[PDB]
Amino acid sequence: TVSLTEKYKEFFKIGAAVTVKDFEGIHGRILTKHFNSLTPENDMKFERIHPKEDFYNFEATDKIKDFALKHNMQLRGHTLVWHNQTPEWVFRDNDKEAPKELVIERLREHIKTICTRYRDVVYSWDVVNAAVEDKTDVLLRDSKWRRIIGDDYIKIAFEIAKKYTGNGKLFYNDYNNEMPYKLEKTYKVLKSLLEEGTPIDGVGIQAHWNIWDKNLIDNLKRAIETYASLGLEIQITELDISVFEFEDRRTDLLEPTEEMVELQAKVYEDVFRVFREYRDVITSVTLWGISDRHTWKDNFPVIGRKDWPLLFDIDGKPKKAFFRIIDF
Ligand SMILES: O[C@@H]1[C@@H](O)[C@H](O[C@@H]2CO[C@@H](O[C@@H]3CO[C@@H](O)[C@H](O)[C@H]3O)[C@H](O)[C@H]2O)OC[C@H]1O
Repeated sequence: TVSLTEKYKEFFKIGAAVTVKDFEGIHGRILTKHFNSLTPENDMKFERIHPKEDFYNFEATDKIKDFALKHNMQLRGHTLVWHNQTPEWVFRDNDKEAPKELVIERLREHIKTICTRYRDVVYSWDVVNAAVEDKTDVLLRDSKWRRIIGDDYIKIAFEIAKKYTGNGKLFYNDYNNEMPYKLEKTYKVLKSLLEEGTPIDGVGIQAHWNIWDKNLIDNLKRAIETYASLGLEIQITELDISVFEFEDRRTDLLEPTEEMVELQAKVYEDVFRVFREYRDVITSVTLWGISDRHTWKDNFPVIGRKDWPLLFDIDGKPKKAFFRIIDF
């Protein structure tokens, strides 16, 4: 039995990425059993919730909020400002590109609207997502947000959100931010935000991981400690552990191999022991899905294959990895 949220009740919240259909059937039972935190996988993203300037779509996010309230769960607000899944209208002023202040004013109104509607159920917001340049050694990714608003756009987004979020915690969220090159760069960016009076409460470590990273444990321990030194909360926001190396695009596997299944268990053990070790600084751990039945990893980075990245298998049964992380 041993629901995960209960077992971890004194350590951190235990979360899952969700859509409306996940409240039904076997997924719905896993959630209410094991999880006390929910993140809308897509429905709170700008393109989905606010597809045209004069049109918001609240149906899905309202349903997610309601389900959470009815089951004593809370939400992570994902995400306000991101270079992906953001509609082009935001950056257009008719036939011209939109200037800095117009984009800021649209952002103001978007954040006001979304944060006002969900502030009562959201405990943490991903205010800015994946703003740190992941490839080159320039600090900031060069998105339309970053280009048009300018160098201060992260502070600007955080100051706006702080108006409407109450006691919700404000997070900067990103991937690969446990890796040495990106850790150093992210640390720099966050340290400077804080010295500028940015109301940032913590860092999201997305944790889109895989079984073959022999550097992960050392990388994770470092990162957690490095971010903690800035006085930031830590949340593991989108945990999954792929059986493939990122650039292994093989499409042949119908199932995980024995070495893969067992290596995954060890890595889940290793990461969750690290999560448990840093219980004082980690406030939430969310997995990017419930079971291997629905995972974005089936279409990223390769359209139309299968991955087995989560704690519950395609049938909905707890994997040996599950029982490892609850043996404590
Ligand atoms: O065709 C579109 C799909 O590609 C899209 O898939 C979603 C893409 O976002 C995924 O979540 C992100 C993973 O990366 C992190 O850095 C971000 O923080 C996450 O938001 C999500 O899991 C996929 O479903 O869905 C919409 C389609 O139109």
